[PDB]
Amino acid sequence: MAAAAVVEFQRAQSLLSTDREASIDILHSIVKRDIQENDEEAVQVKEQSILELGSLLAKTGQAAELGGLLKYVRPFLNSISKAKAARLVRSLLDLFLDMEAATGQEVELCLECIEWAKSEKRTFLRQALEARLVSLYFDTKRYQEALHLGSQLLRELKKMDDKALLVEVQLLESKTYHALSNLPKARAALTSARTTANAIYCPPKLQATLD
Amino acid sequence: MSRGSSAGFDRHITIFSPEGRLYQVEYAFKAINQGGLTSVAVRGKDCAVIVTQKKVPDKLLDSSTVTHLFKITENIGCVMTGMTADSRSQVQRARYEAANWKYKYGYEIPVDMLCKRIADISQVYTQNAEMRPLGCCMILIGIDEEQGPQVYKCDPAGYYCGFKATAAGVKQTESTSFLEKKVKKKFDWTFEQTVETAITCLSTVLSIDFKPSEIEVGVVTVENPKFRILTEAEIDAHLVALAERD
Amino acid sequence: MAERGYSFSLTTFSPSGKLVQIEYALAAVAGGAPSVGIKAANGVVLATEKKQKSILYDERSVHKVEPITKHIGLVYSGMGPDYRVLVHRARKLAQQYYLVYQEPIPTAQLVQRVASVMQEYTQSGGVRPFGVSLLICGWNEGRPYLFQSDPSGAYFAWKATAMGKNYVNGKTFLEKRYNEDLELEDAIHTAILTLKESFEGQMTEDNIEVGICNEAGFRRLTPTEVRDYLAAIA
Amino acid sequence: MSVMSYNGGAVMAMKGKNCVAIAADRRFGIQAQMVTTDFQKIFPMGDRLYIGLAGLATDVQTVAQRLKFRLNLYELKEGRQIKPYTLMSMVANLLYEKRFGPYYTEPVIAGLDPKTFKPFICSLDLIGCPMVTDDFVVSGTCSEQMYGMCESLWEPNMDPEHLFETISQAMLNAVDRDAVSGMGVIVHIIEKDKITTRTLKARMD
Amino acid sequence: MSSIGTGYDLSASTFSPDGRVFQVEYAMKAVENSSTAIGIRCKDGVVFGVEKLVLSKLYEEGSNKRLFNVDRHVGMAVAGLLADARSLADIAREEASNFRSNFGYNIPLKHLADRVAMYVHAYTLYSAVRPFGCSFMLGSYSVNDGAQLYMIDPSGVSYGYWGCAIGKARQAAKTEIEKLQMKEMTCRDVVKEVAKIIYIVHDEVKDKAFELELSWVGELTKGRHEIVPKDVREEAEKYAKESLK
Amino acid sequence: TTIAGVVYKDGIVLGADTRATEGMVVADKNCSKIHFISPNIYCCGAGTAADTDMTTQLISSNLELHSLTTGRLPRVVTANRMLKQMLFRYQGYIGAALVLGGVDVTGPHLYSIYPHGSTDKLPYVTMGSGSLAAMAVFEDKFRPDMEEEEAKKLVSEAIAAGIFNDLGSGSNIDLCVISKSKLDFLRPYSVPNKKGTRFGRYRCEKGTTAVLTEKVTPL
Amino acid sequence: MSRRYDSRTTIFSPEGRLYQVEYAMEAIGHAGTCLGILANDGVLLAAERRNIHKLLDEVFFSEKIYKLNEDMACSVAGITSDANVLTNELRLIAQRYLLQYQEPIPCEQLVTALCDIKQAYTQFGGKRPFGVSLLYIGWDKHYGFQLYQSDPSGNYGGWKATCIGNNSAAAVSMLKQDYKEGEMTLKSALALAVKVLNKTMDVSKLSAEKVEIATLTRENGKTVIRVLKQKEVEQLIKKHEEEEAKAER
Amino acid sequence: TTIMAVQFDGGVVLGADSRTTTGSYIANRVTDKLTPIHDHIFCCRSGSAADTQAVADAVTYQLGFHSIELNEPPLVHTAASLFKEMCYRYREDLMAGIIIAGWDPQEGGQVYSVPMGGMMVRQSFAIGGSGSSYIYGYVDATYREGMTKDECLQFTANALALAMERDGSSGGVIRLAAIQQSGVERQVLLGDQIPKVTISTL
Repeated sequence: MAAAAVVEFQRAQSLLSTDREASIDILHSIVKRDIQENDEEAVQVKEQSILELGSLLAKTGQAAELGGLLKYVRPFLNSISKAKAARLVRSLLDLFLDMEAATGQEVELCLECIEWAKSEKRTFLRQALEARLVSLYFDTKRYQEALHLGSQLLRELKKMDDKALLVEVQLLESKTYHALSNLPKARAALTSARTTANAIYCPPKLQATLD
Repeated sequence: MSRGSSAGFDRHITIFSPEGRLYQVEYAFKAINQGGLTSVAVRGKDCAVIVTQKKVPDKLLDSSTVTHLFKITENIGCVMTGMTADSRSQVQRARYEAANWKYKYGYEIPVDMLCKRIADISQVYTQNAEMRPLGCCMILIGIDEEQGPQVYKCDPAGYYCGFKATAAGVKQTESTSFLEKKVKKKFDWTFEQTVETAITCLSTVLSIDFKPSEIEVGVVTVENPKFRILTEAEIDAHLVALAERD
Repeated sequence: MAERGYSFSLTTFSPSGKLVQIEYALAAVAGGAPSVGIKAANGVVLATEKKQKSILYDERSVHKVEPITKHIGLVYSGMGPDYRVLVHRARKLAQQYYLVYQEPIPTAQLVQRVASVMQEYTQSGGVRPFGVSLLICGWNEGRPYLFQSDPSGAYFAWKATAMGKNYVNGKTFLEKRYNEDLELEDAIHTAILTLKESFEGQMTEDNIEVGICNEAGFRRLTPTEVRDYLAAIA
Repeated sequence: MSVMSYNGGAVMAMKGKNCVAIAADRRFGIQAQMVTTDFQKIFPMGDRLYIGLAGLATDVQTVAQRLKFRLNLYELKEGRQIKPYTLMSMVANLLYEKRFGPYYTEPVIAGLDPKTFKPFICSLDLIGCPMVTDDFVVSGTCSEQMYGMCESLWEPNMDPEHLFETISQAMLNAVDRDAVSGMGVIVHIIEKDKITTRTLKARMD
Repeated sequence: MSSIGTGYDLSASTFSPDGRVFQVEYAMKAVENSSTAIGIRCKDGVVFGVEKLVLSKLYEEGSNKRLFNVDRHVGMAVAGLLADARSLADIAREEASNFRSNFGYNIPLKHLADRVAMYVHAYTLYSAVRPFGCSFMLGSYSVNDGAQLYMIDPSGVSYGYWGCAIGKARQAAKTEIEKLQMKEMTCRDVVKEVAKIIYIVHDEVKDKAFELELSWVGELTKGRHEIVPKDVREEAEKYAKESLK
Repeated sequence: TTIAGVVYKDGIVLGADTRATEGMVVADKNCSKIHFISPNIYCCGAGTAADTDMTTQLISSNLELHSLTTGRLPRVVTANRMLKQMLFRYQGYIGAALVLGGVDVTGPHLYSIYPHGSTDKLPYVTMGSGSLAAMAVFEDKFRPDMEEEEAKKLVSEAIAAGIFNDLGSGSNIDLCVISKSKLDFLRPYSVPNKKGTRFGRYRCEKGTTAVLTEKVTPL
Repeated sequence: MSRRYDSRTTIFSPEGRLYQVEYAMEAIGHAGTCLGILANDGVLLAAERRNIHKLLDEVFFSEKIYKLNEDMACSVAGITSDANVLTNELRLIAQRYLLQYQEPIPCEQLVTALCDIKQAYTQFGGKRPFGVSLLYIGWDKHYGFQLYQSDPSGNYGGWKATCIGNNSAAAVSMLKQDYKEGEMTLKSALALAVKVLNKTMDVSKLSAEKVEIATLTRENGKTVIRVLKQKEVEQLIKKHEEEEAKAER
Repeated sequence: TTIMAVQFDGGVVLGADSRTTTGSYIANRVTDKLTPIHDHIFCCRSGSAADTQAVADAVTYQLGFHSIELNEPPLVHTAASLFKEMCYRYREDLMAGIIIAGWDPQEGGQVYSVPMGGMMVRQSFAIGGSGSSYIYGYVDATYREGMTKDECLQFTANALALAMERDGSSGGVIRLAAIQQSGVERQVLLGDQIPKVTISTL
């Protein structure tokens, strides 16, 4: 923002060539300039600022550091107050899931994003975060934990039956509920999924997974 | 039926209709094809070029006199496509609008502004039932005073928007399709290349290939702001160039 | 002009209680490309999708979002020709108000003034009633304003409304997601969702335009920013 | 807001400031030429009911043009549920006098008012048909402009309450009436809160 | 065309499915029904020729004026119905009259032809007034273009011509002009030749007699537009009759 | 009377002005804006009669508003120069306005002077009013036809203060209006002096030697 | 124009009342109920706001009730586009009369002036009348407190309690029985007003957004025009439901 | 007010223009450029009082602006000269300075016309008008010999402008030169401080 053309481009190169450690310092700086969203001269810089943060991970693969840098990203996501927020978080979350720096670290970061997303804002932002969080919970084999979080999605969101993110959260739930070996639940979750799935605003991929 | 059904008095004069536009307005689009002209517009980065068919229906014409290229100002040049009756009349209306800016402003009108004042003018005709909309469209070229060479076109119903490439004619949809592939494959634009894209596209769809006295090419270059007629010798030069492309 | 002219109205009532031409006009606004306007209550955002479908439009100028003056902007729905006069008209009005107040035209006031001219156009002959719906945004006097102006002349002040293709679906989503006095982030996000509700106008950045009004005036957004907001919606 | 001459049997406006209230003090004077018969009739008028605009000179066009201006202020006040800004009304008046072309009849407007929903102090005078006049200092105006100007500097209490400004002002008006024929003929002092108007009518010939 | 019982051919602020008004086309037949006006562009001036039909044997030249002198260097030769010709004459005279007086030089024709055709066309657009069912030419000698001749149709379309004929035998007249070189030939010879084409058009078994009005704007008159001098006029007609036979 | 100046530097205007409008040496207005922001790239300086000056600028300003919005490209200086010349001459003018017209067109910065008649002219630095000569003597030498912009802000503050202090055409404070080409920079303190009245001890009428007379509600 | 597109839009009928005007009454019916009731110390207007949906910024005070002047107010029932032209002019004439004359605007004066413009359209011009019937509430120093109605043609009649909108016929009939020409205080008058909205509107629970009551009362020697608050409207509704249960069984 | 001289050549034309505009005593404008345009080939210079002249130029420029587009080729000089005159006969009590019309037409490319404050349009081999030129009014005619050549004419227009500036107090001393040809208008600014100014009386 005051320099996501100068400082951010250099940081990206340093992340590919060498290690994230050098980059930890730069990462703090760029996010702090980005905090001011701007609405009258935001321009080309803001669109890049938010994009690079999302693209940052898996340029050196799994590290302790990969998990760590991310925490700075958490204050930025919240502060900006734009639509473009949804995109960044979802991205940044999916990449850490792929490159595990520790299950413990990954669960903390998604839990915090979600808590903030539940407070005010929108149903759309909360849903992307939760798919990341139930999937982390399914694989770790904490089936019980997934059930809790999952239930929040069913109760509130039903009203909307046109929601594309929401099919993905709920099919990961049905599967977890199968593993848990509570059969009523397995059907229940499917019911929520299919209602929202019927909508014509959901890609062929999403329609396919339902089945 | 449709395109000839009463629902108010909207197949007679301008008022909306069951079709979700206006019937009278649609005849004014249909009207472009009748004239028999087809144009290709390319925007360069050293000039802005329009090539349109020049309607020659006698052998007792002097070349200079018979044209559709008109000088609106010493910054803007145009071609008229559609019905020729409507063409002369719109051009005289534009000229008063160009002149009106010309005294007040103290400088040459922007291509965008010229198109905005005329576009609105074509809308009055369209809004009114007192007169029918224009059977023609004016497609402008000119050096914009900082944006660069610019190509704008105003509709026969009068709405204008900017273009990399435009086409209007007998076959409006097909010329435009031929034209996007020429832009995609990017030979780049010099004086000669951009003129060359423009003529070929007009030749390929209709499937003619012209004499230089049955196409007209008009440019506004950054050699000077004044609009010029290239005349047959230079128009012939461009025709020969089209061979063994791209 | 050089003729006798017309003066007879093209609209006659009905024993229904309707005016016939405005109902045909209402069909034309629906046939447009999605245009949404929401007053957040932390700024006003007008977003539209523009059917170019070839991206052979070198517009760095005119668009479906065009600024009227420096803290008013306009977005339309339907057909382009009717827009062209209304956009010029609005700029003229902006100029009239600029001379006396020297703070450019306020939104509540603008609508009344456009509404009166629109009504004549129905009421009189040699002119016809529009079939465009305008969404007017402004931030002036430390309050955001969003109004919708119908092709008859009518004006209603909305918190969030939709027009263009599949407006019925749009207005219903808008009630569920958007509730009154939610944040600038929510207003923008649902705004881009309505466009995504049904697109089909070539998916490239230069095929959507947003212009935002806030405390510092009005500017239209670069097409690249607009795409980032879209990217979130699947 | 052009009024015929200035002869209205009194022409004087003073506006003086505090941080807790702002005050506009006015002749309540009416009746053209030296002879008066009356000492009552509106001259300062509430237009948002919490801002004032004062139009100054002869009675007829002073009341007439104010009211016709009030209708344009009102239009803007009406539509939105928040009322107009002082700065935008300040150029509006400037233009209204300007509409009456070259070799115009002289009014002298005084606007006193806190700004609506952006809270800072405002005092301004117009005269002739002139350049923009936004100040945040003090303003005194009329044909005996110098005499008013003295007083407008004189009352500012930056820290006292609203009440002390009134009692100071009563003496300020009186001393001014002994100095000119513009002050006096009854005096109306307006202390303006932002939420309402308080009108006090002073004892003084 | 169509013969719909409400509009399209009964109005002219209404376009057909194709985009055309039938009303201008009905008017276009009118130039064909009466006698021709020929006009050829030289480069020293323009020579015009209209055959005026002797309908009554108790007329004199200046009756049913088909030849107007627009200014003192601009001509107008019309063919078709004389009432629409008069209107067109009146507008042309005022447009030419302001330009010499004010500017001080001869009018370049190409703009003038466009303006007058704008007038024709503006009326076509309207349903409250009529398309003009005359075809007419304007001719001028200029010091910016030399000679120019433009022909404007009942539709309001303007094209320049080296040599035109509009009337009841366009095809026979245009062709005779094509054969001859008059395009850049001297005005004096042209006078004889324009008259001779009028002689072919005219029939002694469809017409009795005609009275020749030619108009000079050329080297004899020193660029001044006058209706043909009586001696010259006669000489040119004399040649026209003699040379056929 | 009044005090207005411009200097030609990297961006369109550095403007200097007194706030005060005085008729000879008596204040009519303690503070005003003599160099105006109406747009943010077209700025205009004023001198002479207040009324004549305001209308001439405002009329140009309205025409500029249309070009700016349609093009989305800058305001046109020439248009502004021509417009005040024809329009105010037609009116025949109430007195004289020396006006400093200024906008950056598409090309370089153009500053113009509309004299006391009514004209469209081209220089590059203008000073206007009875103080045109007074404002000029500093401006013409320190500015040597383009200088450092930042240095120009120090220099100009110094010149502007000199006009205020040595020449009695300027009460209260001095205002500087800086535009690079869309900037709106205002600091009204280009002179050091107390802005209004000073009351360290508060007596402006002896302690309740007069009392409050009536309170009413005018609903 | 053309004479085949003319069967005379404007003409006189032998039944004496224009075709387009009867056609316009049906349109008035469609829009929601707007009523005026007299008090012996005020006059008030009660109308249902066009908006009923969640979404509304609430930039106008009420879409139907326009505060025209400091002694006059009107409500519209009918075409909203048509409403905007009449209400803006109305705003200007009512205001000029109170302001200048220092004498509060009569409804009877106001209507005759506006009706001239409406009428011109019906007799000549080839035009058509306005889609609205407007109910004026005010106080003048002449007759006293008043209520006026105007119609598409430019026909007026002065009532003292009248209702227009849907179930008009039923409403006026109810109004005849309980109110004649003056017997209700400002509070009973307001209770009567809520009662008429109740039967006629579908929702009988109402809301402060759904209905808007604006009162005009002269208090403390100046004539006060005020839009009531959402709280005040809500308190009147809460008081009215208790009384509704008891009144009709 | 200004100092203007424009001399007609048998070659084509040369212009010479001020550097200062002066009011009553104080110099209003300290850097002078005059090219009010009626067309891109034809130009006029606003001589004598700026205002009186400029408004004539401006009405003439609007009709000629219209005209050049209309014809298709640009206007002729003689067309512009009749229009400058047309205004000036009416508003002869409100303008009485001098208008200097010079450039290329299309009917010969060699015309200089003078429309005067007492009115007449005639062609003359040299003319000087304005403030300081009136001093030298008989003289500018005197200095040349009829039908002089392009190079010699160029030295004379420079030299006579210096001698007029020296002579009146309405000019400065910088000679702004303009050479007009078939080409276009090309302008050159020849400095002053270094070359010699005409002799001055003891």
